[PDB]
Amino acid sequence: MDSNFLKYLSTAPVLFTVWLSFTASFIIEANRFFPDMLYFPM
Amino acid sequence: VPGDAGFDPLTISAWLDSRWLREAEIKHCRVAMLAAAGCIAQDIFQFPGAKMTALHDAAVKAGSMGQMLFWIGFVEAISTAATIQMLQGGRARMELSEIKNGRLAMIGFSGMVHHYFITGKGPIELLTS
Amino acid sequence: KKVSITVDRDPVATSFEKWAQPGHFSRTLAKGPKTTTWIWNLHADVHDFDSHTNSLEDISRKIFSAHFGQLSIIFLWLSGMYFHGARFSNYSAWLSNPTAVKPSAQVVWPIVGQEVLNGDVGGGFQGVQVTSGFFQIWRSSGITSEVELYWCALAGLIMSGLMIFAGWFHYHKAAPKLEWFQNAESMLNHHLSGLLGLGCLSWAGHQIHVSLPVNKLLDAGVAPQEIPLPHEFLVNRDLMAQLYPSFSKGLVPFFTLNWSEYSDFLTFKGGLNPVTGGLWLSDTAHHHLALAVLFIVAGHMYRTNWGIGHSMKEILEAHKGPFTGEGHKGLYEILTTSWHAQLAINLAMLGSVSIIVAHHMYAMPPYPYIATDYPTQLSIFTHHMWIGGFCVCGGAAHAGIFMVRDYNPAQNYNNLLDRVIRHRDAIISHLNWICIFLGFHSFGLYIHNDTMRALGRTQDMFSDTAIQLKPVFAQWVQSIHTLAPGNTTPNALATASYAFGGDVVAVGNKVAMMPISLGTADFMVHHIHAFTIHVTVLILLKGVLFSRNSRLIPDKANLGFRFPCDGPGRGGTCQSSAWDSVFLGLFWMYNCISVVIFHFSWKMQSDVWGTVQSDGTVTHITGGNFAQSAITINGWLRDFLWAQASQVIQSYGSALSAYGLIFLGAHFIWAFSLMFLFSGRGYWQELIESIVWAHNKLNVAPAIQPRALSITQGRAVGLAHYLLGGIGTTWAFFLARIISVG
Amino acid sequence: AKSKAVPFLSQPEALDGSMAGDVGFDPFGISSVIDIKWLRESELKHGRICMLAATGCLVQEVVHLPGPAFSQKMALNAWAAAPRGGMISILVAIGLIEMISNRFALTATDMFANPNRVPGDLGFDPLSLGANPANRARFELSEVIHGRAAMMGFSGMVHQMIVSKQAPIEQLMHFKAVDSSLMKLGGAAGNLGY
Amino acid sequence: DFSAAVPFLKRPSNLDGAYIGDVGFDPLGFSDVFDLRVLREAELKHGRFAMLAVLGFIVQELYTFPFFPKMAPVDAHDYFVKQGGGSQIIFWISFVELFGVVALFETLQGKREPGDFAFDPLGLAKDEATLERYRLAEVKHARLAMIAIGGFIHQYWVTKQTVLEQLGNF
Ligand code: CLA
Ligand code: CLA
Ligand code: CLA
Ligand code: CLA
Ligand code: CLA
Ligand SMILES: CCCCCCCCCCCCCCCC(=O)OC[C@H](COP(=O)(O)OC[C@@H](O)CO)OC(=O)CCCCCCCCCCCCCCC
Ligand SMILES: CC1=C(C#C/C(C)=C/C=C/C(C)=C/C=C/C=C(C)/C=C/C=C(\C)C#CC2=C(C)C[C@@H](O)CC2(C)C)C(C)(C)C[C@H](O)C1
Ligand SMILES: CC1=C(C#C/C(C)=C/C=C/C(C)=C/C=C/C=C(C)/C=C/C=C(\C)C#CC2=C(C)C[C@@H](O)CC2(C)C)C(C)(C)C[C@H](O)C1
Ligand SMILES: CC1=C(C#C/C(C)=C/C=C/C(C)=C/C=C/C=C(C)/C=C/C=C(C)/C=C/C2=C(C)CCCC2(C)C)C(C)(C)C[C@H](O)C1
Ligand code: SF4
Repeated sequence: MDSNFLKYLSTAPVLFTVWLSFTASFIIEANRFFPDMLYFPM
Repeated sequence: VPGDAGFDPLTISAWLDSRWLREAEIKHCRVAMLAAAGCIAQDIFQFPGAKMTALHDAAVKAGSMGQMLFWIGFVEAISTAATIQMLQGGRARMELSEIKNGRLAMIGFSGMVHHYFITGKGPIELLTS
Repeated sequence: KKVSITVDRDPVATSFEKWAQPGHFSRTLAKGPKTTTWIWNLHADVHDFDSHTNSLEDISRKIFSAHFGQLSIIFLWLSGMYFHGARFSNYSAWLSNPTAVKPSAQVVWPIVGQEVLNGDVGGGFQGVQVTSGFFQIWRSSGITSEVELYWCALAGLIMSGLMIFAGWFHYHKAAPKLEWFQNAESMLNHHLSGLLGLGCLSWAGHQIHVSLPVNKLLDAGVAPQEIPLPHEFLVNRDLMAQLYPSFSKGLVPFFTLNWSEYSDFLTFKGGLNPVTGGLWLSDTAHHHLALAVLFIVAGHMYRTNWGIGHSMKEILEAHKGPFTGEGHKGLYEILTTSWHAQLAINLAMLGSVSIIVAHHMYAMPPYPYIATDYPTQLSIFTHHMWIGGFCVCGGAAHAGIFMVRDYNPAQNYNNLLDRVIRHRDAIISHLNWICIFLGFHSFGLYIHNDTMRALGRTQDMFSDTAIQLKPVFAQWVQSIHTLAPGNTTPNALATASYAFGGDVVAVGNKVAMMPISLGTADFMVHHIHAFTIHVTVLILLKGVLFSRNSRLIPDKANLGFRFPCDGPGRGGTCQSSAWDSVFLGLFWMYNCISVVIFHFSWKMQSDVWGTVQSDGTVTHITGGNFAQSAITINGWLRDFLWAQASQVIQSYGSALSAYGLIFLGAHFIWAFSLMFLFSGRGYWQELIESIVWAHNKLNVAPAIQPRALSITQGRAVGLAHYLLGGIGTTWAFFLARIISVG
Repeated sequence: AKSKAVPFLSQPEALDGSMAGDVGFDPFGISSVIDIKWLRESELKHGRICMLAATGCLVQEVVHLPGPAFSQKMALNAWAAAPRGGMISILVAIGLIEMISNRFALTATDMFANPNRVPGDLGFDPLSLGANPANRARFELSEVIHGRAAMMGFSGMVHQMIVSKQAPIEQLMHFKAVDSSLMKLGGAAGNLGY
Repeated sequence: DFSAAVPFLKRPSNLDGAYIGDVGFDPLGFSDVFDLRVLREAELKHGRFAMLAVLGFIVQELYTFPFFPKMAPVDAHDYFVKQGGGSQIIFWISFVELFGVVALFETLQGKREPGDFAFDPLGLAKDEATLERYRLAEVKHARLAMIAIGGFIHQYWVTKQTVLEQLGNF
């Protein structure tokens, strides 16, 4: 894959948008399978 | 240059490409050649299972004209590539014969079609009566 | 043939290399960041092409390809609007019951309890109610099925792909030369004749052959799947002649000039269709056909390649009299060498047209069943007032950028610009006086009324009951327009709009339109409007007129369009730039448009919208309280903001709880903006120093040294969150209120 | 200079045929981004875990420790049945093993800090079975291969336990085909949720 | 010069006999705009799919596997959408297409012919001459099968008869 295109995807706004979309996405998935967790179950 | 009787009274040649004019004229010639010969041909004989102007709409419902349109449309797409590549950059008698009979075909086809408006008949059908 | 196509082939190489080098387009930013200011300066100046390049050719090329990119986004946006209508909407159920089903084309996923937003919009459907008026457009278009909405969605996607290809192609493969862009006669001929003229004519053809037959069958009552497909009207001319018998004669009446034969489908009815509460589509077809003709006629005015036509330079240089010096000389050179001067005009006109669209569409409802869909009527009025106000302020923004940069006094000696700048004190002092007079004599009438009503003196108030400030000129114009059918528009059958007077049009027992009476409250709030518009003109005109120099700063043009100040001296020159008048004028635009939409919202609920029942009387949404309560500020606070905020505050636990959350969220963003507006950069840099120290202590200081935002960016960030917060509050308040009650 | 595993791709750098199991397979080019030493450490570790895990599933089908808490033929059911205290004992002991066997060089920046450290070579040869240097190359090859095969095999066994609520050997001996009326893949967004 | 196929059309100029099967037919000039390596990769990929599809039809009428129900190939598409084997085929094709994405990057980077996957298990290609003739035959068959594919699916729609049974009847 082109190294200048990979250097473009390594730029701060793309990584910030991708990482926080990935981060938001597994919070969303964790609340789909395991909803309404007000407390650590113990 | 072929078929030059010095006949451009309105001087269209001054304000449109002569190559474009010749291409359009010869295309009109050949289309009208086919159309006029076909118009007389239908009254001479009929293809199995198959009059001038309303038969266009008798044929569109089958899908015949639509299919013919699709194939003319395909050929005309490659032919628009042809005219663009023309424009972006013992036989002369036969070219002149083609262009002369084609102008005659344009007159002839116009006659047959407006004869249809007059009498609701095809060309040689009316000629017979 | 001096109008010719000229193109440089393969100008710019399609490479990913400059993608990997953020800031490549300017000499300052291309050497990389050293402070965080670089990051903000990167986004701030990126589309300022004439700040990167000297040549007008490369600037014009960047603009042309960026306009294709914008078109690609709009087509993608339109394609998605059709797809959500095709796939996630109750459109088909709404076609059967336009007066019962609420349009909805957005369905949420069930994640954190947010599926409460999928409210019962009707038609066996759950979703977010949509107010953009697409359903009414599609029925006006004659769509009648989700299958056709999928084909429109694909048509948008194909267009979206073709525009992004053309933007790439015309920047990287075949970029036109400057002499191509500098063909103003050719561009105007084609955009009048080709774009607007063939646009209207083709749309008229769709209306005549598709919209008119399909909508006649719908308004007769035929079920949507019982209606013939749109091409069976195109072929079966007998079937089209059933609905409109003039089609039995074909195109002979058009060519022989026997146009009166076409009166079946080319009418001049006026008024509204009683069934749908919309404009007669036979009128809209005639409207677009007539508009098409004179746009095609208008596009033959200018001279291109055959000697016939006008030279626009000759027209301008000839219009000069004894008051105006050399006249319009040099204006052609300005408008064919400055993109900002062109953008200033076109933004002010597009903003004006968008404001006109807001007024014309509520008063003369063009789509079937859009007049009694009150959430849509409020939404599209409010949306097009904001688009207009924003675009108008950008017209003065780019008039300032022209004056600071593209203005050359040598080429503008004693012409209209030279003469405007040379009496700008007389203009700004007279406008300043008008705004003081207007504020005292519009808003001071409200303050007089607050005091008199508070003092127990209701006989001393400016009211219909007490001292009366009647709008006689507006009432008189309303009289004339009701008298116009059969008198000064003799062949019209009904009025242009029932707002002027006349009948009450009811659809599904809801008022479509009815006369909008004008009283003292209407006199008062119209002069409120004239005051807020004049002050907005005052702030923006003073910025354009004093952009290059003042008595304060004699060399303001050397500092640029956008500078924060020229120091604390001369008493203080904070906010002295032309950019800083756009900044201050967007607040007063916000103030202006906020009162317009509040005036519209309260007046339509109080005096127009509502329910009809036996005896024909109308029960309005807020029961006619506008006349006696819009004359005091306390009335606007109590009977408009407090009374109508009930729906958005009590919305929690319903499908409108999203509006309740956005109400609070926008109140937050607005207040948060005041942190940036009331504060200064010097405080925030010194606070950052201590924060940098704690990082230095832990050896975690960044190599891109943090800075407080620039003085200008603090103003830009404050204004942006103020606008986002202010407008977002009204958006939620308007939408939750009118969905609940209208 | 083409790959031997994937003949139409170029042979990846950092793969030179020195390592055991090196056949030129890295189409996605992770070796060009991630040091091959870390990748081989992680491959040997994943494979050693999966050899134990695949053997764990099959033997746990056949042989049990005494008691009702250890009587789960289906290995996925053993996760819940096995005493929690002892399961967390296993987890804590694994963590202690991870820190000590790696000698506190645990991370991506300090494992292999010692130039003597070799990928996968933790000093574990209790019975000195790798003492013979003649068997060394084929042991390294067959360790890598057993690890890869067991990764694939354990992955299959787990997801066949999910699909068929049966232990692996008695899923082979009491086979039932997939009806497709249950366990359809995806679909969270097709029906728009629920 | 003029196009070999269309005498009156000029040669495209990005089609100078570099690829086997080049008759200069490119009126739309997609090769004046787009990379011809990408276009040739797609040509051979579309054609190989079409060839497997036409054979896929023919064999599927003649025989079908005993564990699967007998039915027409379009009905097979819908049945295997709802049965689960369609997603199987989609997953494994997509899996191979991942390494195809790597392959296309290798082609763009200059190091691979557009349709070459080094897939010669039976050693049928012997030397340069037979390989050039084989790849000319592959291109010609690939284009022809693409045409053929449209015919079988569209004709089944218009007349609900299978390709072999449609030749057998009418
Ligand atoms: C242009 C306007 C527009 C808008 C505002 C929306 C908005 C929406 N759509 Mg619609 N849609 C549109 C156009 C639009 N669509 C078009 C044109 C199509 C046809 C293809 C569709 C087809 C469609 C379907 C089929 C569905 C939606 C759905 C949705 C909803 C959820 C979308 C979502 O979360 O997916 C999120 C999906 C992701 C993969 C997340 C991606 C997030 C990344 C990180 C964004 C990053 C962008 C990137 C960084 C940009 C830089 C590129 C890079 C090289 C640097 C939302 C209401 C869904 C819905 O309504 O369900 C009920 C749904 O199922 N849309
Ligand atoms: C009849 C001729 C014609 C037409 C229709 C247009 C149309 C347009 N021009 Mg103009 N232009 C013309 C001639 C024409 N131009 C000439 C001769 C010149 C040289 C002087 C220019 C120079 C020029 C510049 C410098 C710019 C434009 C821009 C634009 C777009 C304005 C934004 C807008 O409203 O788009 C939305 C409205 C639409 C209707 C979208 C339509 C998209 C296609 C291109 C319209 C035409 C399609 C086709 C002819 C219709 C086929 C009909 C068929 C189905 C029967 C618009 C597409 C601006 C732009 O946005 O650039 C992209 C711009 O910056 N034009
Ligand atoms: C056709 C419309 C049009 C066009 C082409 C331009 C083009 C331009 N303008 Mg003009 N402008 C316009 C409309 C337009 N403007 C309008 C309507 C206004 C009134 C607000 C202005 C006011 C204006 C000013 C005051 C200035 C410009 C400037 C510029 C130039 C720089 C653009 C740039 O780099 O910004 C880059 C773009 C951004 C940084 C985008 C961020 C902007 C906002 C804050 C984000 C949008 C918020 C979003 C819509 C809502 C968010 C949702 C939320 C809930 C999360 C460029 C020549 C500048 C200049 O120096 O020109 C020489 C300048 O100072 N313009
Ligand atoms: C409620 C808040 C408020 C008020 C009253 C004003 C008032 C005014 N602004 Mg300001 N402004 C505001 C908020 C406000 N602004 C904000 C938030 C911004 C931020 C962007 C600005 C930015 C701004 C700019 C940029 C400009 C103004 C201008 C004006 C003037 C408009 C002319 C006018 O109406 O004169 C009439 C005066 C009033 C309506 C004030 C209220 C007077 C009422 C009628 C009662 C008077 C009582 C009487 C004097 C009592 C006497 C006795 C007593 C002393 C005991 C006026 C002085 C413009 C200006 O000065 O040009 C003329 C101008 O250019 N303003
Ligand atoms: C600090 C030392 C310590 C102590 C005091 C305990 C104490 C206990 N353990 Mg724990 N345990 C420890 C370390 C320890 N454990 C470690 C390090 C591990 C991880 C390897 C475990 C894993 C473990 C499991 C999985 C279980 C216990 C259980 C128990 C309880 C019942 C013991 C019993 O009945 O034994 C008397 C019974 C025996 C001695 C039978 C022994 C069976 C053989 C020896 C097992 C085979 C070992 C196998 C080969 C492991 C090799 C790997 C290893 C070398 C790394 C008891 C509270 C059980 C429990 O929670 O009960 C409620 C239980 O199920 N332990
Ligand atoms: C080296 C290890 C190799 C791992 C190979 C993976 C094997 C299993 C993969 C799927 C098998 C077949 C799938 C068919 C099943 C299938 O396609 O179902 C379709 C499903 C969407 O549902 P639909 O819109 O199709 O609903 C259709 C209707 O018919 C039913 O409502 O697609 C998905 O999004 C599910 C996958 C989650 C997508 C996100 C995954 C998590 C993201 C993590 C980061 C990226 C990782 C890679 C993402 C691709
Ligand atoms: C190193 C060292 C030593 C040691 C040691 C040790 C503990 C050595 C143990 C090594 C082991 C446990 C190797 C196991 C490999 C398992 C494989 C390859 C299984 C692959 C399964 C497949 C392919 C499958 C499958 C399946 C599928 C999915 C479908 C299923 O329905 C069924 C089925 C089962 C057929 C000691 C400690 C002695 C000291 C020495 O000084 C140094
Ligand atoms: C490459 C490779 C290998 C391999 C391999 C493989 C699998 C090779 C398979 C190749 C195939 C399947 C070629 C098929 C081509 C089909 C064509 C051209 C279509 C013809 C249809 C026509 C003209 C028609 C029609 C018609 C229409 C549309 C409709 C009808 O009503 C009428 C009609 C019937 C007239 C192996 C593994 C051996 C190893 C080797 O080392 C490398
Ligand atoms: C959607 C969907 C399905 C499907 C499906 C599919 C795949 C349908 C197939 C679509 C295809 C492949 C259409 C292409 C047809 C080829 C054409 C028109 C070329 C004609 C040649 C021409 C015009 C000229 C040629 C020329 C002439 C003059 C002679 C000289 C040469 C040349 C210049 C070339 C299923 C089955 C999966 C089911 C599912 O439930 C829904
Ligand atoms: S630095 Fe700030 S306070 Fe000082 S003159 Fe400039 S804008 Fe005003």
